[PDB]
Parts: sequence; C-alpha cells; structure tokens
Amino acid sequence: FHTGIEIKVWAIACFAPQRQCTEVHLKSFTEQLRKISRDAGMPIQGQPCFCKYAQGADSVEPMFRHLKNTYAGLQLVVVILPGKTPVYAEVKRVGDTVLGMATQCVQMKNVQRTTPQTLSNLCLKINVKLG
Amino acid sequence: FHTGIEIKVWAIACFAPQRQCTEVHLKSFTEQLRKISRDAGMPIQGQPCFCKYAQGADSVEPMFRHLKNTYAGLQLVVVILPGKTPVYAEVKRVGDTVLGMATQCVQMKNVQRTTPQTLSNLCLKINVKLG
Amino acid sequence: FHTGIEIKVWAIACFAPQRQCTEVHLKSFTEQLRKISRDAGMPIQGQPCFCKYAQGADSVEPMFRHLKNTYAGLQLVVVILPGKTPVYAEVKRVGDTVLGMATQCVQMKNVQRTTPQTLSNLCLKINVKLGGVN
Ligand SMILES: O=c1ccn([C@@H]2O[C@H](COP(=O)(O)OP(=O)(O)OP(=O)(O)O)[C@@H](O)[C@H]2O)c(=O)[nH]1
Ligand SMILES: O=c1ccn([C@@H]2O[C@H](COP(=O)(O)OP(=O)(O)OP(=O)(O)O)[C@@H](O)[C@H]2O)c(=O)[nH]1
Ligand SMILES: O=c1ccn([C@@H]2O[C@H](COP(=O)(O)OP(=O)(O)OP(=O)(O)O)[C@@H](O)[C@H]2O)c(=O)[nH]1
Repeated sequence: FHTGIEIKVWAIACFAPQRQCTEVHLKSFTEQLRKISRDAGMPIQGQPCFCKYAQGADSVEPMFRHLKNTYAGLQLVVVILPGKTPVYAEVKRVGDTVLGMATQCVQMKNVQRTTPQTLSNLCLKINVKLG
Repeated sequence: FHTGIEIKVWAIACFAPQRQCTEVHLKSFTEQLRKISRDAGMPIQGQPCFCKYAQGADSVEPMFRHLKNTYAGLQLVVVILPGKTPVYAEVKRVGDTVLGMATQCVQMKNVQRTTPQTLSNLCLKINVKLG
Repeated sequence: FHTGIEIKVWAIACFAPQRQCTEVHLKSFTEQLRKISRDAGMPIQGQPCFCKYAQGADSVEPMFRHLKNTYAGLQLVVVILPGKTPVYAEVKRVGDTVLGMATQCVQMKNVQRTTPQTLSNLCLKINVKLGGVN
C-alpha cells in the first residue's frame, strides 16, 4: 500500500445507462469512495471535475480526448461499465496505448449498491495504479 | 524497551468482519504500523506472509496450526478482534499453551481508525513479548 | 569532553503533544540514549525520575518548580520541543535565571526517529553542560 497519494483532478465517465445507474447512485458512490480513500490515507481531495454519461465504444476516444484537452493535471478517469461490454477494450486501448491516461473501471452493479468490500477493492486498484 | 528486534516473518488473522474492517483498512493499518515500528527501532519489515479473515473462536486452532506448519520462522501473529469476544481467550490458549506462537491482539476499532497513540500501545506490547 | 560523568537523577518534560511524540517514541529514545551515553563513558543511568507531557509556556514554571522541590539531586531535565516555540525562552528563563536547573532541549523529530548522529549531538551538549559542575 502506497502512502502519500492525493487525487486532486479526476473524472467519471458512466457508460451504464442513466436509467439503470442514476445521478444519485453516482453521487453516493462518489462520496462513499472519497470517504474510504481518505480513511485509508489516499484522499480524493474534491468532487470529480467531470461526471457525464456516455453510450457505446464509439464515444470513448472523443470523450477521453475532450478530457485531456479540457482538464489540466487529470490523474484518473473512473469508468462505469454495464456488465461485459466492448467498451472495456476500447477504454484500455485509448487510455493505455493512445493517450496515456490512467483509467479504472468499475461494474455498474457496484455503483447501484456499494459495499465496503467493493469500495475497498477499487481503492486498492487505484492505489496500485497511481502509486 | 528492547533494541535490536527485527520482525521479518509475521501474519495477520482478522476475526473482525471484512465488511467493517476491509482489506484497504488492513493494508493502511499495516503501513502505519511499519512506519512507527521502524522509527522506534523495532522494524516490522515487509508485508505479512499471510493475511486472512476468519470467524469464531472455533476457527482459531485450525488457522494457527496452519500458520505454524506453513511458515517456518514465523515470529508473530497480529490478531484483529471484533470487540469483546471469546476469540481472545482462545487465541491466548492456542497461542501460549497449545502451539507456542507469539500473538498480539488489537481491537478492530483501532484498525478502522488508527492513531499514533494506539499504534504506540501495540508496538510496546509487541516489544515486551518479543524482547 | 569530560570523563567520569554519571547522570543518576534526570527528568523528561515533553512539550510536544503525545499524538506527535508517543510513549513508544519516548521509551525507544530513552533506551538508545542510555546505551550510547554508557558506551561513551557518560552514562545516563536508569529510567527518568519523571516523564510527563505539558502544553504551553505557562506550564513551564509550575512544572519546573515541582521538579526542583520533589526530586532532590536532580541533575538534568531533558526538554522535548516541537521546534521553534515560546516554550524555549520560558524554559531557559525559568531554568537559567529563576531556579538554577540544568536543562537540555531536543527537537521532537529526533525523538520520533533517533539516529546515532543526533544522539551523539545530544550527548556532547549534555557533556559540556554537566561536565565538572556540581
Ligand atoms: O467488460 C467488462 C470488462 C471488465 N469489467 C470490469 O472492469 C474492472 C477491471 O477494470 P480495470 O481498470 O482494473 O482494468 P485492468 O485490469 O486492465 O487494469 P490493470 O490494473 O490491469 O492495469 C473489473 O471490475 C471488471 O469486472 C467490466 O465490468 N466489464
Ligand atoms: O475479550 C477480549 C479481551 C481482550 N481484548 C483485547 O486484547 C487486547 C490485548 O491483547 P494481548 O495480545 O496483548 O493480550 P495479553 O494477554 O498478552 O496482554 P494483557 O491483556 O495481559 O495485558 C486488548 O486490547 C483488548 O481490547 C478484546 O478485544 N476482547
Ligand atoms: O525554539 C526553539 C529553540 C531551540 N530549539 C532547539 O534547542 C536545542 C538547544 O537547546 P539547549 O538546551 O542546548 O539551549 P542552550 O543552552 O544552548 O542556550 P543558547 O545556545 O540559546 O544560549 C536546539 O537543538 C534547538 O533546535 C528548539 O527546539 N526550539
């Protein structure tokens, strides 16, 4: 576990349908993630600079280029996926091999209803990636 | 206080529920404990060789037997307790009398919410036991 | 450097909070100071007669008056400070000019994490201060 990580600039891109993963699910998940990451010594220091819905793998590269071109110092994009989807491969293609943007994916079902264990799982993955 | 102690091989046995005491709580606690123990000259070196959840006093002896048989040179088992529980008495019976394995219990609340004072308390007890 | 020093009656006053300078920090620092001072022939002997936390410059004079009255033959008060603080000036006012008590200050960072070099720095300062004095 890495100490001294602070996440100051981050975004959320939700590829799950809004009707299944609503704004209140996203805001609850956001605040619960911020709380446990601060508890663990990896504080997420503010609200995401960007939190929007996207549909389809075709939206990945334009949205990520937009993020890179709009938010200086972006550290992480949290990507909500609706189950198994071709969106995953495209997010990793653009993030890992095109633009060099750290991404962390999370399943829609763990945003609709968080648990401490699944928030912990996400925190540890982020800590490894940014550490 | 005894100088010259080095804790190379150690384990965590968490008898508190994972939903209350998550993996990222355990890993963050571990790093804070490593830091203060190193500063005080009794370094708890490396990650634990073993870190697993269990439930119930009846799980103590099977788990501790596995630890003793599996990790030669094991020096300490850190045991996380869910409040007041028969787990404590069984940990002391199995550790001190049945198997001969040094153990140090810590309350779940002090893993969920670490403070320098409670980490210091833990180091001093570990120092007495291993010194 | 004076040979033949034996520091038998000494105290610790910690003006940094316990949250910063914990019990295990104090006890580790004490044992490591005891070991190096013995090896260098100026042994700081035994546990301190007094080891307590306090806060603020106003707490200095009551505590030092208590120390002077309670522990006859007190040779040294080791004073742990968080850094720059008005407590330092008060420690030296009360110790040097009011009560005539030897004090040696140490920064809390060097109690939180001792090193041989900073323990040596402290022993040399104590040796100058107490060597030859009565
Ligand atoms: O189609 C998919 C694929 C994956 N996922 C979910 O994405 C999450 C993994 O998302 P990650 O961001 O961790 O991908 P990664 O493993 O490639 O990152 P590295 O640490 O290896 O660099 C997992 O939770 C998985 O269930 C989906 O939800 N749908
Ligand atoms: O039922 C209990 C009993 C004890 N404990 C917790 O065990 C911890 C002590 O854990 P120890 O490992 O230090 O037990 P010990 O026998 O070696 O030390 P002493 O108690 O004799 O001083 C304490 O922090 C206590 O809160 C429980 O949580 N539940
Ligand atoms: O405000 C302060 C002042 C000093 N100190 C620390 O006190 C230590 C020295 O404390 P001393 O106890 O050795 O003072 P002194 O006899 O040398 O008196 P003068 O030199 O001022 O005449 C030094 O290590 C310094 O960092 C503080 O921590 N805070």
